[PDB]
Amino acid sequence: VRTIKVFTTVDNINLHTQVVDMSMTYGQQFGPTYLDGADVTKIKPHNSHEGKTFYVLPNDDTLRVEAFEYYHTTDPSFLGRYMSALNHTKKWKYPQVNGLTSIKWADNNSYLATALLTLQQIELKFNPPALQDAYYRARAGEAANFCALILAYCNKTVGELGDVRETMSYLFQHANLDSCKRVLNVVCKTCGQQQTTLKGVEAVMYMGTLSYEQFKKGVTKYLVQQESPFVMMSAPPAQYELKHGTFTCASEYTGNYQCGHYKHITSKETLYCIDGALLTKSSEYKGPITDVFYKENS
Amino acid sequence: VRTIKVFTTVDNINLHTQVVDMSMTYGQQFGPTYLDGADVTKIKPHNSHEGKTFYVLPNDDTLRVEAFEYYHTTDPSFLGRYMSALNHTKKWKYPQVNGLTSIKWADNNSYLATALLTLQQIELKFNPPALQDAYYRARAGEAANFCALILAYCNKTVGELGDVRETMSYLFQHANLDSCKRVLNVVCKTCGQQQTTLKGVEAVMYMGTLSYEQFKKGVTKYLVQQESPFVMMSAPPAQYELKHGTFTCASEYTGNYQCGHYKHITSKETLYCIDGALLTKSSEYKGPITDVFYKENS
Ligand SMILES: COc1ccc2cc(C(=O)[C@@H]3CCCN([C@H]4CC[C@@H](O)CC4)C3)ccc2c1
Ligand SMILES: COc1ccc2cc(C(=O)[C@@H]3CCCN([C@H]4CC[C@@H](O)CC4)C3)ccc2c1
Repeated sequence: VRTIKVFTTVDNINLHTQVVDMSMTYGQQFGPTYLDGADVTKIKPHNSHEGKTFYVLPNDDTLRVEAFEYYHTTDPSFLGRYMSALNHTKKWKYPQVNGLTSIKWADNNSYLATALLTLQQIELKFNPPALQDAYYRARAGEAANFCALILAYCNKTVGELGDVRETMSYLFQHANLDSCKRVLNVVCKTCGQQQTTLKGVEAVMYMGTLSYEQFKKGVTKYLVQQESPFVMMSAPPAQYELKHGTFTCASEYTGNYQCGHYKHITSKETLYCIDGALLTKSSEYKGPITDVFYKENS
Repeated sequence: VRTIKVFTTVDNINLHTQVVDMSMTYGQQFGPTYLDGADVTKIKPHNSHEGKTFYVLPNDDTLRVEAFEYYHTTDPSFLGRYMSALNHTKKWKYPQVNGLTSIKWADNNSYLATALLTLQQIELKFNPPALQDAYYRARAGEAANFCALILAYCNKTVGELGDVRETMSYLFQHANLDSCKRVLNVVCKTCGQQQTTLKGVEAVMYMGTLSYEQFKKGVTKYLVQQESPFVMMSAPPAQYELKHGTFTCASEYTGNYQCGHYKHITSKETLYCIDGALLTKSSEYKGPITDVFYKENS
């Protein structure tokens, strides 16, 4: 009986040594098996597979615990959807653009490139170790796992159209925003003291206007106390002037012929428009903006 | 050496038999130890303690795993805060009022009674087993643990003033609302098709008005497609007429002397105003309403 040693894993942190019978498929021995995202369930071992790490589905208590502790989800379909995405995202290109990891355009991924760029400019602490680890790898230039995890957590497949605001919201809901707070106080003559507090993810998002100065003025009448590391403001795409120095970064969305495309604008010493692998610098920017992000440097 | 057998646990699901030396405190043998919420760290075992279950802090891998799988949090202070709350909430009274578990007023708990009543009228699937288990016990009449867990998860202590909308929002963020959706479509002449989708917890909450008829008929102008088992609408407390049959339940908030009080109104065959252990039935209701809940029967 000819054999090789491989490692199995659900988290790529805890590796489990296995002896594989080379006359049987990976599926016959482990169940559904993946090598760097590729489904090798129906493949018989190759000699080249010696010592390599394979993902398997958590089919026992030990692996179930390891997966829950790493991904913070009990969804049994998660690993398969993550591997399916990773088989694609590992083939994308991740150029450094203006100091930031971006994504060369492929598979309708402009929304993911724009989200990835934004995530590198705001301070976020992810709760699942899987996102924290892959996020730091992405900041360092290797973003394939992060992008595939974003897709899996958001229940989106490679090639499916996506929305930056939605993606950021769902990621914020997997982050520690416990200290973030927005207090609304009613301005009235006879109603007394009326106050409500948004804590956590609700405090870092607002829909209806792009302008933080407009939001800060209130919208019946409210005084706003905003306390968070950042805020995401969103509105329907409309022509909007981004003035250098008045924001951190922003999402542009064009919808010509109902085929939409995102670009990312960031405010450094001047305005930079990052469009996947492309970079364009300008002093002023007017375009159909739909998200603006603001940062409190503290 | 005289001893007794007790069970230790972090989840009250997995019980671990221990032999206790009656000459040492529970703290010397287990660390921080609790009996039905009571801190017995400094108490020596009693003969009456034989065969009883004590909570301990998760101080080894086995207990850490059991606690994370049951509570879905890594906060080391959680168990201690849960036990402190439970030592109080176990002493509260939980009368059945019109088929619903309420709470007799104590320790400024009107917001918790109002939340508990609301939670029994909307269908919610909690992610942490600790909340799902305690919710079904609460529905059956034994709500002390559910109330203590709510306090622990919301980082509130017994006696601290609280907000129903906030409490419901934080609980919604621990529930499976993945299928919930609110689609907003812009009403315009020249802007084309503009649509954004709120998925999950954002879809089940709205702030600014109490009326669902107003919210749906415009919200510049938007067409709303609402798809969720329930929706919570909130606004500053204001005099508001609750019409029988047009809502499921509602939160009234009076602000007397800046120490406020909640009541719960539910629409059954007539209007029921549940004020802890107190009940008043009426055909009409006008009061300072701040939350209204609507349900999608299917
Ligand atoms: C009341 O406040 C807001 C806020 C944002 C709004 C956005 C829009 C949009 O039209 C966004 C623009 C970005 C791209 N998405 C698409 C990406 C592809 C696919 O995922 C469908 C959605 C559409 C409309 C109204 C908004 C209202
Ligand atoms: C823009 O949309 C909304 C929505 C809700 C609002 C509520 C209020 C209130 O005044 C709520 C009323 C309920 C009780 N809380 C208190 C409970 C005790 C303690 O937790 C402090 C808060 C205050 C004000 C404005 C609102 C605006």
